[PDB]
Amino acid sequence: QGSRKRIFENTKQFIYEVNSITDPLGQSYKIIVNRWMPTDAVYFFRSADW
Amino acid sequence: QGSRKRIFENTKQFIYEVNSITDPLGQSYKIIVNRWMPTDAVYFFRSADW
Repeated sequence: QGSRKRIFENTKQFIYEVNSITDPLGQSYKIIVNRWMPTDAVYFFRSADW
Repeated sequence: QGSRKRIFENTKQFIYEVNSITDPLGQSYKIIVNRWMPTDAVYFFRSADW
């Protein structure tokens, strides 16, 4: 809970804390869950490369 | 106290921290207490579906 690398955020009208795991190298990874996933794997991507 | 998924917030003129339990799946649940409740149950809803 302390290793969070606070980088930035801008919503300006709600204190909405998003669940996002961090990386030691200085990366911010969002987390998404979908029932249509195969349940036997975990995927990473960029949301624009696909 | 660390599992809070900081998503967003916007009041812009007061640092008002709201009591809101979080969910591992990435959900934000507000908390409300009313004396007129039956005292023997706990309700969930969407505030628009009713």
